[PDB]
Amino acid sequence: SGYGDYSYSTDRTKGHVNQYYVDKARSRSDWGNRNVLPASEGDAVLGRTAKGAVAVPEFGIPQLDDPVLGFGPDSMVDPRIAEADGAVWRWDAGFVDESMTLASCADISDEAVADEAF
Amino acid sequence: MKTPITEAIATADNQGRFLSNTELQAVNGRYQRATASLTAAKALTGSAQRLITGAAQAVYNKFPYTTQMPGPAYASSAIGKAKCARDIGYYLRMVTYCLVVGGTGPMDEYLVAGLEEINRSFDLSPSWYIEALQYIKNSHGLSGQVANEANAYIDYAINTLS
Amino acid sequence: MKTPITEAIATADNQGRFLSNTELQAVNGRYQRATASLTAAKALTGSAQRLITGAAQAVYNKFPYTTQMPGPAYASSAIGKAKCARDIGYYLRMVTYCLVVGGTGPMDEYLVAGLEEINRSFDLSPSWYIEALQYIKNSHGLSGQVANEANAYIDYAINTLS
Amino acid sequence: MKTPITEAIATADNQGRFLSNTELQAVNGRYQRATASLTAAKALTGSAQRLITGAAQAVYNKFPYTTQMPGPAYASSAIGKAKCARDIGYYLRMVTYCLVVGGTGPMDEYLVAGLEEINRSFDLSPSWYIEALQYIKNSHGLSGQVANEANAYIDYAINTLS
Amino acid sequence: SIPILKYSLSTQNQRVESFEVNPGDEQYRIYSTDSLPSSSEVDQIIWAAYRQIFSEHQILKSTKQPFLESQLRFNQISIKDFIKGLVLSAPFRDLNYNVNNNYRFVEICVQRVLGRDIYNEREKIAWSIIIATQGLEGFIDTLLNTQEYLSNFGDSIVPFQRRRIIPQRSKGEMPFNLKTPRYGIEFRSKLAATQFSWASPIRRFRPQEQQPKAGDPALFLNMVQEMGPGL
Amino acid sequence: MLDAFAKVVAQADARGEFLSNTQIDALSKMVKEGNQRLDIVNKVTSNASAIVTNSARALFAEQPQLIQPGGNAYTSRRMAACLRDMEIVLRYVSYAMIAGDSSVLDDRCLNGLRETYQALGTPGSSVAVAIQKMKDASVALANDTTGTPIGDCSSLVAELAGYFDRAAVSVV
Amino acid sequence: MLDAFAKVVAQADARGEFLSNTQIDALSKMVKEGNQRLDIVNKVTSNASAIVTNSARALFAEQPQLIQPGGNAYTSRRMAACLRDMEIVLRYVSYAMIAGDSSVLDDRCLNGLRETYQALGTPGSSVAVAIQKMKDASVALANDTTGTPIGDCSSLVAELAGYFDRAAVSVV
Amino acid sequence: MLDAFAKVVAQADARGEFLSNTQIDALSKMVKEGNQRLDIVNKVTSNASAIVTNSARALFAEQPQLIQPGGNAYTSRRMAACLRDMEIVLRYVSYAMIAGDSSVLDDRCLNGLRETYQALGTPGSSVAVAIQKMKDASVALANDTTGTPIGDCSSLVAELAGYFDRAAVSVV
Amino acid sequence: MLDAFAKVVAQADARGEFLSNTQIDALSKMVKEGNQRLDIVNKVTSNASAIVTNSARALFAEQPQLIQPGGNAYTSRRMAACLRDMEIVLRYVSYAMIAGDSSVLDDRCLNGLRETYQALGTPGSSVAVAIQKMKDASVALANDTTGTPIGDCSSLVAELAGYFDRAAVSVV
Ligand SMILES: *CC[C@H]1/C(=C/c2[nH]c(/C=C3N=C(/C=C4\NC(=O)C(CC)=C4C)C(C)=C\3CCC(=O)O)c(CCC(=O)O)c2C)NC(=O)[C@@H]1C
Ligand SMILES: *CC[C@H]1/C(=C/c2[nH]c(/C=C3N=C(/C=C4\NC(=O)C(CC)=C4C)C(C)=C\3CCC(=O)O)c(CCC(=O)O)c2C)NC(=O)[C@@H]1C
Ligand SMILES: *CC[C@H]1/C(=C/c2[nH]c(/C=C3N=C(/C=C4\NC(=O)C(CC)=C4C)C(C)=C\3CCC(=O)O)c(CCC(=O)O)c2C)NC(=O)[C@@H]1C
Ligand SMILES: *CC[C@H]1/C(=C/c2[nH]c(/C=C3N=C(/C=C4\NC(=O)C(CC)=C4C)C(C)=C\3CCC(=O)O)c(CCC(=O)O)c2C)NC(=O)[C@@H]1C
Ligand SMILES: *CC[C@H]1/C(=C/c2[nH]c(/C=C3N=C(/C=C4\NC(=O)C(CC)=C4C)C(C)=C\3CCC(=O)O)c(CCC(=O)O)c2C)NC(=O)[C@@H]1C
Ligand SMILES: *CC[C@H]1/C(=C/c2[nH]c(/C=C3N=C(/C=C4\NC(=O)C(CC)=C4C)C(C)=C\3CCC(=O)O)c(CCC(=O)O)c2C)NC(=O)[C@@H]1C
Ligand SMILES: *CC[C@H]1/C(=C/c2[nH]c(/C=C3N=C(/C=C4\NC(=O)C(CC)=C4C)C(C)=C\3CCC(=O)O)c(CCC(=O)O)c2C)NC(=O)[C@@H]1C
Ligand SMILES: C=CC1=C(C)[C@@H](Cc2[nH]c(/C=C3N=C(/C=C4\NC(=O)[C@H](C)[C@H]4CC)C(C)=C\3CCC(=O)O)c(CCC(=O)O)c2C)NC1=O
Ligand SMILES: C=CC1=C(C)[C@@H](Cc2[nH]c(/C=C3N=C(/C=C4\NC(=O)[C@H](C)[C@H]4CC)C(C)=C\3CCC(=O)O)c(CCC(=O)O)c2C)NC1=O
Ligand SMILES: C=CC1=C(C)[C@@H](Cc2[nH]c(/C=C3N=C(/C=C4\NC(=O)[C@H](C)[C@H]4CC)C(C)=C\3CCC(=O)O)c(CCC(=O)O)c2C)NC1=O
Ligand SMILES: C=CC1=C(C)[C@@H](Cc2[nH]c(/C=C3N=C(/C=C4\NC(=O)[C@H](C)[C@H]4CC)C(C)=C\3CCC(=O)O)c(CCC(=O)O)c2C)NC1=O
Repeated sequence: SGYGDYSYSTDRTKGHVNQYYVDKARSRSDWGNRNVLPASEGDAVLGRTAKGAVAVPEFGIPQLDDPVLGFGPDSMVDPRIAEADGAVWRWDAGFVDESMTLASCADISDEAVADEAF
Repeated sequence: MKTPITEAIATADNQGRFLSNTELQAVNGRYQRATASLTAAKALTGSAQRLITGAAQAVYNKFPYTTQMPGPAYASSAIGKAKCARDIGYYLRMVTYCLVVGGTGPMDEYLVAGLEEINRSFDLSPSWYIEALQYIKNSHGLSGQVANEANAYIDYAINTLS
Repeated sequence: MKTPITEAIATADNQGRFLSNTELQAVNGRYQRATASLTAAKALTGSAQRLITGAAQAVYNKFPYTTQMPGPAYASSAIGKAKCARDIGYYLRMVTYCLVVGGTGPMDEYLVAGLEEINRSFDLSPSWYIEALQYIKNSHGLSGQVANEANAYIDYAINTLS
Repeated sequence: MKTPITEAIATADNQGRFLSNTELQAVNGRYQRATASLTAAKALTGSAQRLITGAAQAVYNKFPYTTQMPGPAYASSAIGKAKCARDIGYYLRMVTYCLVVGGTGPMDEYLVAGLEEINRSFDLSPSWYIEALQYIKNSHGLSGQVANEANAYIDYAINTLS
Repeated sequence: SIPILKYSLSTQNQRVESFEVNPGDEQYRIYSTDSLPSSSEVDQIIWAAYRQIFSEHQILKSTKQPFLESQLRFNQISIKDFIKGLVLSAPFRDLNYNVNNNYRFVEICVQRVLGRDIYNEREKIAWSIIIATQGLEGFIDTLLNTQEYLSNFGDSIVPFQRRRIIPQRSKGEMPFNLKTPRYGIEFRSKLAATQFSWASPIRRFRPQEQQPKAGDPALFLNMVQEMGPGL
Repeated sequence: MLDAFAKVVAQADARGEFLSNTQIDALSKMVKEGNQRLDIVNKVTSNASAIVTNSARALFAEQPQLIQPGGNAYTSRRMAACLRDMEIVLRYVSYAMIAGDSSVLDDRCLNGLRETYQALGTPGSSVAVAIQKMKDASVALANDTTGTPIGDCSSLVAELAGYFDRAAVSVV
Repeated sequence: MLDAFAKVVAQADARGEFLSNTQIDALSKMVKEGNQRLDIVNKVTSNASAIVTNSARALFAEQPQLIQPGGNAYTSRRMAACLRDMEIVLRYVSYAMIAGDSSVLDDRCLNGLRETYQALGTPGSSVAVAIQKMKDASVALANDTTGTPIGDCSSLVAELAGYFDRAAVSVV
Repeated sequence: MLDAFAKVVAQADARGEFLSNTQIDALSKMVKEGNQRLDIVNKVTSNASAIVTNSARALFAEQPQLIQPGGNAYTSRRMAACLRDMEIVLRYVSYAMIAGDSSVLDDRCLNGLRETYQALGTPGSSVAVAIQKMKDASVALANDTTGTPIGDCSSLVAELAGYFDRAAVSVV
Repeated sequence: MLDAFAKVVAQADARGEFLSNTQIDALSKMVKEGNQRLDIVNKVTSNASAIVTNSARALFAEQPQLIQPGGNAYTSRRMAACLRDMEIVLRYVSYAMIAGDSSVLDDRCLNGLRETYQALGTPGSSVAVAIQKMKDASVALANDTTGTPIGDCSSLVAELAGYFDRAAVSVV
């Protein structure tokens, strides 16, 4: 069908309904009255994070070349990482909720819950 | 932390007051000083692997009993030498963090809080790390106020170790 | 007071700690800003006698009932006009003190502490002084960051009056 | 509140003691005074719509700049006149509540707590309400100790406004 | 003569000692009179005592006591006597005491004077009896004379929330002014003249809250782009 | 609490990693707009009283159920509580503006605020209205060119609006 | 806390209403029985020790499982706690009697009392028994004609019994 | 808190019972091993530093994910927190050893400890490992015959191991 | 406390005087030596441990009656009290050095110090010796040219020595 191909499914646009109070962000005055915040990093302001900070290149230089000492694939995740980016508050975009995660449901290989179940 | 930014925010929040022109000048003084200390941290990062091994060798030259005395606290075997190089890397990394933050915020958070508890429990003397820090202070090859920015955070760690 | 100097000393004394590189940058930011605010205070000092009478006349033009209504709170007689010019001089003098100190230290010490007690007991409205301060903010004839230094301490007093 | 009843209960509860004959006489003095102040409140309720508009007109006659000066704080337009009559009604209603409670209980929790804040934030002088309360004090048409009961709670509000 | 009944301890941050030689910026500015303050800084000490014991909220003017202040700056009373004057103060006795039972009021007074949370429910139930049988005066005397208050604040330091945040971490414990407001979920529905308990968000036809997309020119807003100084 | 420099420092520490050179340019361009960052908070601080008072005035002009008798702003003390609640948020947003990130805003202003308003019976959606009324009032004031040199500071204005948005959805 | 006058004052304020003349009729007849109201609280106050002691004595004569070993009144300190718990309720009922309504009884005596006894393991039904034993002891004493002029005060006696009933069902 | 004598006293009080003669022999044989009870806590107290330090050293030799960067013992202050957490448990176990029962261990050491480690993100199973590494380090040291008359004290050693087990399952 | 700018501001306020132009040059030349003022306190802060330790070591080499048994430094806690007393004075002298005047030194360090040492039995003349031993240890270190541009800062060195002298005569 080609590259630039129209689909109703992929049309997030108010062209089929004429809601004329909805437009692309444009003026500097638009941040106070109509627009809220980018919902992802592709929609972010040029060269800044989704929250408005300058984007930094995400990775450093590994000190301490060592398999037993030194950071590796076995190292545990420091809890202050999620605190630094603000993912620990429920009003943050990256706030994880584990109550509806697939990981929270019961294993079925476990014989115990299976016989409890049948 | 003890960034100038957080220090200025804490006083104004403790008055329960807005950010006056007092705190803005305190932030401006951090800003016009960062262009000297960020070059210091960039220079210390690239010079790191030389400085770590040089400091570790200077410690063994100053205290040669540390490589010969048997025991878990000494660098007599290979695990002890690896742990010693790891500790010198920790100190240099904290110095580079304090350089780009501005002020001794990271190293009070990571190094000095509970340090002599570690040195007394794991039975290791603080004179070794002083000798290691003196080598880094003497041989980073910096000058101007770049060296002044580096040596302040070096001598802070020397003062807390002594 | 709320000089940057005293603010930096108070935090370090409250840790019970020496003056680190945190507070030295806070002092350095006051130092490299004073060369703009001292010229502002020198300019506001020489322009003072014009600005006082201009602000007092602007208050009477904005609120003409203050010169006609009889009573001790109003500038209907000569003692009231003298006291009004005295009060405008007090506000301008406190602005010039805050300019050379750096930060709103003097005017919290002298003006704003207990001010609405005075305004309620001696029965005088704070809108008159707001109108007087707006004239001084509009007609000091400064520009660049000199005007930025003046207008910060003007608008501080406007905010505490409102 | 500051009813005599609650005042007598608070002292006895603060001793952790029963209601002795001290507090019973304090309650009895409220009881034999209420037959004078309840007639005052009944008379002020029926005379209310006249007194509100009379006080609002007296304020505009005393301060005629309030109807001519443009701005949101003044009674220049219709919404300002409606809000002014609303405020005079609030003051008269609080006086009538204090009349049958006995003592300044309602108006301290409703009017005077945080009133200086409202008058400074919303840019309005307390002399207008003093002028309005003087009209109500002069023209309620009461006499005997009925007028004595009314004027005490009028002058309480005048004292807290000044 | 009815001693106070025993409760068990819990695990809290202040029961353990922090190491922290040379602390960070989460120190809460110990406001002592042994630093010899000026008339400027005694106003800050007075304001911090108002902020700790009263909320940020009753630092209105009908709540301010000019006379404990004038006796504090003449060295007639100490800071501990100033806190005792503020808890037994007259706006505190109708804006925090008449709107609680004895159980919520004791956790208010433990959180704001002792600078720590309760240990469990049994501590609230245990200390609740002193208020009823001795008045607020007896309760605040036996609270201010504990070893816990004297070992931490003494007689000359404004109390504060002791050891709120762990020092690595950003998110710490909720501040006690936000954790316990003036009244709770009880007492509010009919007695504190509060109604409807919740709020659906405000609906409107001009939306004002839409997220910008990836091709909008507002993302590329810019001005004065190149200096082009000289030749 | 953390500022924007200490945040990437905590990221790099919790991974034991030296800061790469590209992160140093990411920090140098935050240093580059230091004066423009300071001008915004200076302009907000100089107008803080008129921001809160005009936003509060416009709130009750369109939501008159709050100041009428029975409302949750019908007192002089509930009204003074409301004005001072608005100043709190304006204070902590300006703290987060010079910090560079919203740690101090999230940490000691917004944490537990929704539960507080639910316990008090305060309508949180009307708080959210007043926060966005302060937001556009401060944004239009931060685009004023009086007393500043000629230039671009639009990305900082979007960053400032983000903090008001974060405080607005945290209270409903 | 509120008394009976402040209660309708709050009613009339929360709808912004002037007090009608009929409500002034309703308040003046409360003023009319002031001496008879004061006469009761006085008789309860001068007999307060014998009320609590005789009611407590008659409670364990018919519920002897409490003072036998293992019971929730088998100590000298649990027993002194029980007597002082009964004095608390007798105190706050007499506070509500001169207030005219049960705000101070509900507010700082009964709020959270059922949960307290459930946390302690105290049987709340036996507290409810002791409260009604104080109730009839104080009611029969408030119908004594010694030291008072001859008249009618029966509606006030029913109002006094209502507070004891409200405290009785509040702790089960 | 209670020791072993006060515990049977509370048992006998809460049913109002005189202590039988057989309970007096049960207490006399606790008196009989008093010197042997004191020797154990004396030997643990004299080696308390080397117990904690060797157990902590052997913990990170086999769980090296804790002291590597990102771990919950990667600081100098989290590490000093860990050593001092181990000394706390060694202190309260030795308190319970001379008390005779685990009231003071359960009451002001273990109550709320699992929830604390869950709130901090500390792995409680690795705390349970370190507690059992202190356990047999102290048990093998309490079976040392230097400085004591030679005799039997094995039941006391099992009682000492029981407290370490109780503290171990209390924190997972 | 006051710095040097706030001191002339208090002088000018307490007679209601505008600041003359000559006082503005007096303040501008204090601004002129700001970097040289900061270098001194930076060099003192970087050597603060070796200042106190070497001065204290040289004090007991020549006054050995203090550390011998019976002396006022014969303990480990009286000795640690002495070292920490010397750090206090070195701290507050450095505070006064960046303040420009000795208000914070006189106000919260030296006020009541002579009476304290008289109440404790501490010999104040030996404190005065140790203060002057720290004085030239810091003065000879502030005339070091390593890490600074070569220039004149001698009047600031005399100002620094004045604070040590003021603290020395305040303690006898
Ligand atoms: C210069 C090398 C000298 C030396 C090193 C050595 N160190 C250890 C053990 C530890 N060192 C630390 C120190 C830190 N850990 C940190 O995370 C930080 C910064 C946040 C510091 C400063 C700690 C906690 C330990 C114990 C855990 C570990 O890392 O293994 C050892 C081993 C000691 C022992 O096994 O008991 C050595 C040998 N010692 C020397 O001999 C060199 C001179
Ligand atoms: C613009 C003039 C308007 C005006 C002035 C007026 N003021 C007063 C009286 C006082 N003003 C003050 C204010 C200060 N005193 C201070 O020392 C300071 C700074 C530290 C301030 C801001 C005080 C204390 C008084 C009372 C004592 C006094 O100075 O006389 C009066 C007299 C009021 C009276 O007599 O009751 C007037 C007339 N009023 C106007 O009408 C002008 C618009
Ligand atoms: C005599 C009329 C004068 C006048 C009135 C005026 N008032 C306002 C605004 C407010 N007034 C209040 C005062 C109260 N509210 C209460 O609930 C109570 C008792 C519990 C009092 C005393 C408040 C809170 C406001 C702001 C909210 C509101 O009611 O609208 C205004 C409007 C001011 C503005 O829009 O900023 C006016 C005009 N002003 C005059 O000019 C008359 C002389
Ligand atoms: C625009 C006004 C809105 C409003 C405000 C309102 N708030 C309260 C009560 C409280 N608000 C807080 C919030 C904070 N306290 C803090 O210390 C901080 C700093 C981080 C915040 C954000 C708290 C704890 C309370 C309860 C304490 C108190 O009583 O003041 C009230 C009620 C006041 C009262 O009932 O006495 C109001 C009215 N409510 C509105 O309707 C507006 C939308
Ligand atoms: C007739 C005796 C009944 C009884 C009483 C009993 N009560 C307790 C314990 C408490 N009672 C309270 C109740 C209050 N405390 C207050 O401050 C107020 C004022 C509003 C009231 C109504 C509380 C808080 C406690 C716990 C505190 C305490 O320990 O005293 C006890 C137990 C005492 C103890 O266990 O040490 C008893 C025995 N119990 C009965 O069996 C009778 C029916
Ligand atoms: C072997 C080390 C293990 C470990 C320890 C660890 N603990 C903490 C933090 C806390 N531990 C407690 C526990 C107690 N506090 C007490 O007062 C008592 C006495 C009854 C006990 C048992 C508490 C309250 C804390 C939080 C307070 C604090 O911050 O210190 C920490 C974290 C310290 C920090 O984050 O700053 C560690 C690392 N963790 C491990 O990984 C080992 C298994
Ligand atoms: C070089 C050591 C000299 C010395 C010191 C010494 N001092 C003390 C006791 C105290 N010193 C102070 C002084 C201060 N306290 C402060 O908070 C401040 C800050 C402004 C100062 C300057 C105080 C209050 C005491 C008493 C409190 C205490 O006991 O520590 C002691 C005695 C300690 C003791 O007896 O336990 C010594 C030995 N004494 C010498 O001989 C040296 C000359
Ligand atoms: C005392 C406290 C204190 C401050 C308030 C700042 C203020 C300040 N800002 C600028 C300098 C500037 N300030 C701004 C900011 C703005 N310009 C605009 O047109 C917009 C309205 C607004 C954006 C938010 C810009 C954009 C520049 C650089 C000029 C440019 O390139 O456009 C300068 C000159 C130095 C420079 O070139 O950077 C100063 C001193 N600095 C301080 O020390
Ligand atoms: C010092 C504290 C103090 C008090 C205790 C009261 C007591 C008091 N009560 C009455 C007066 C009265 N007291 C009562 C009450 C009673 N009569 C009975 O027969 C019943 C046993 C009981 C009902 C509960 C009645 C009914 C009257 C009015 C006489 C009547 O009309 O029957 C009077 C005479 C004044 C009057 O006529 O009202 C006084 C002084 N007043 C006080 O100042
Ligand atoms: C100053 C503090 C203080 C102490 C530490 C104790 C120590 C102590 N223990 C024993 C006496 C004893 N101590 C022990 C204990 C042991 N023996 C062993 O072989 C095991 C290694 C260990 C078991 C845990 C035994 C078993 C006896 C009695 C000897 C026997 O019958 O075997 C005695 C001699 C008195 C007696 O016969 O009971 C003393 C003084 N008493 C004190 O006052
Ligand atoms: C980060 C914290 C911080 C500091 C520590 C200072 C340090 C500092 N000092 C100087 C600059 C200077 N510093 C000194 C001071 C001295 N030179 C000597 O030879 C003596 C040993 C010593 C006297 C006490 C002098 C004298 C100058 C000016 C050079 C001269 O004219 O001689 C400069 C260059 C700028 C200038 O020319 O003034 C800087 C950056 N500034 C800071 O921001």
